[PDB]
Amino acid sequence: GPGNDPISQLQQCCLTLRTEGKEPDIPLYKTLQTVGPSHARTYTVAVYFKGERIGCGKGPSKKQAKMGAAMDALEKYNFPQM
Repeated sequence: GPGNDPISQLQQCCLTLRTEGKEPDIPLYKTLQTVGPSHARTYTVAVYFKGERIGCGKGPSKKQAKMGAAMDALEKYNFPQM
């Protein structure tokens, strides 16, 4: 349906967040923990930025999980400001 176009691609730039006057940082997305070992194995990942969660998702695979995590950040909007 949506095709092979994970939002992680766009969010990738956000992770670095290149901004003048902003302190340097290097965030990395990696499986946090697995659950449901009894039956189907699931992977849980959470992206952290500036010491705060920016996106988080879950799925039967990292590729699927990461996609959801990136999308979550997108929905929550990066660097929220009214």
